[PDB]
Amino acid sequence: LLHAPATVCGPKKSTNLVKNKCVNFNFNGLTGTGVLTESNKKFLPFQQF
Amino acid sequence: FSALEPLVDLPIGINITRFQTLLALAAAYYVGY
Ligand SMILES: *[C@@H]1O[C@H](CO)[C@@H](O)[C@H](O)[C@H]1NC(C)=O
Repeated sequence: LLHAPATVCGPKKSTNLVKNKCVNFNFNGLTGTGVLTESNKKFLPFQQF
Repeated sequence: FSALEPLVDLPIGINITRFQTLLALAAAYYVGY
């Protein structure tokens, strides 16, 4: 520990994806609450949120 | 004007203080801080 910042981490589990309902969400470390819908916004191939 | 996009995020913990450069033995390269 405390040397060579974390590079060997345990597996991360996933669940199903729901839309149009109030659901708690955690998108790769981003915690929030709301309703998720498809959008026409276009990001750049390296932008996450 | 042209912006720079990321490529790599190597998680290696070495410390860097001085660097160098290769030449394939018309060359010109600029260095800023
Ligand atoms: C900087 O390099 C020294 C070795 O010269 C090392 O002990 C130290 O941990 C390094 N610090 C960082 C932040 O990389």
